[PDB]
Amino acid sequence: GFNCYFPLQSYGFQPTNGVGYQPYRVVVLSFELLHAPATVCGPKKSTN
Amino acid sequence: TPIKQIFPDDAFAETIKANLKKKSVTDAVTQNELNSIDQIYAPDSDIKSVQGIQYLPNVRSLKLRSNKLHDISALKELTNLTFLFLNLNQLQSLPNGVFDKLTNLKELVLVENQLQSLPDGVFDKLTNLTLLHLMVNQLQSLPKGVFDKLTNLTELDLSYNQLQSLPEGVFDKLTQLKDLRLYQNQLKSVPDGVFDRLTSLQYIWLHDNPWDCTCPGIRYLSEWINKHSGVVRSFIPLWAPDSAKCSGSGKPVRSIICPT
Amino acid sequence: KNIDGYFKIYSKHTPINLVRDLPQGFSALEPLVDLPIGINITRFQTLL
Repeated sequence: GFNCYFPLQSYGFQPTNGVGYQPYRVVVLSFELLHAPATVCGPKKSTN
Repeated sequence: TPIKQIFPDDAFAETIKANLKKKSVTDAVTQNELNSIDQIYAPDSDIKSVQGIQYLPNVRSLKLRSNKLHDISALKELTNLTFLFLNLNQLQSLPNGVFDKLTNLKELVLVENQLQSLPDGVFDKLTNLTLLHLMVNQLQSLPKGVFDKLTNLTELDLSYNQLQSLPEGVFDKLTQLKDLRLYQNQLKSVPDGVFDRLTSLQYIWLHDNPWDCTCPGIRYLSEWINKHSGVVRSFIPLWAPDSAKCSGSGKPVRSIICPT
Repeated sequence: KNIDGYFKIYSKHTPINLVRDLPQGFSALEPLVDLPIGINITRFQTLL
C-alpha cells in the first residue's frame, strides 16, 4: 500500500527477440601482484 | 609568495594537492591547468560557496552529498548541468527560467516529487529529449493534455491510475516507442477500445493476466482465442481458458449458461 | 622444514631389528615432497 512496493518485477527478455533484447554471457578475470611466489604463470617454450 | 585569507576550503585544497601526488612543491601554479577537472570526485564534498562562479565555466556536473545545502543559489545560474542528485526532502518549488538554454541534459532522477500540481508549458520546449529515464516516480498528479502537443516522451510511470478515458492515439501514431510495455498490468477496469488499434503489437503479455469475466463482454474475445489457441504462449502449456483465469472464483467457465 | 615460504619433507626407510635403542650407522635422507605454502608455523601435533 502506502510507501510500500514489491521487489519482484520483470521486463522480459526472450531469445527469439531482437538482438538488443537477448541474454549474453560474460566472464571476468583479475590481474594482480602479490608478495609470494607465483604458481600459475603460463606455458613454456622448448627447442631442439 | 604565500598570501593569507585566500582559501576558505582546507580539506578540499588538501585533497586536491594530495590525491594528485605531484612531483614536488617547487612547481608553479595557474588556473587553466588546475581547472582541467570538470567532474569533481570527492566523497562527501560539501562545498557551499559557489558565488562568482562565472570565472569557472568548464564544470558541468557537481556532486554534493550535502543534505544541509538548501540554498537556491546552486541553481540560480547553474544551467550547464546534465545530471541531478539532490537529497533536499523539503523541495516544494522549482526555480523558473532555467529552461532557457537547458538542452544538454541527458538523464535526471527526480524522486520524492511531492508536486501535486504541474505548470503549463514546462516540457513544451523539450523536443530534443529523445531519451528519458524516469523510474519509481511519485508523480501522482495526472498530466492534463500533454500527449497531443508532445510525442517525444518515451518512458513513463502510470501506476495507480483510474482513467476511464484513455487519450486518443496514445500508442498508435507514436511510432518512436519501439519499446512498448504491458507487463503484469493490474488495470481491472480496462477502458473499452484497447484491443482494436493494436495490430502492430509485438510484445504480448497474456499469461497469468487476470482479465475480467463480464458476460458477455469479453466472451466473444475468449471464444475467438479458444478457436485459435495454438498461436499463444504461456509459462506452462495448458488449456487456453485456464490462462484467462476468472477473478476470484476460478471455477470452470462452462457451467453457467448466460441468458440472452 | 618450513623456511623461505616452502615446506620440505625428507624421508628414508632403514631395515634394522633393534629394541629400545636408536640404531647406529649412517643413512642420509633423500628429499620427498616440496610444498609452495608460504605461511607462518610455530607448533605441530600428531594424529595418534
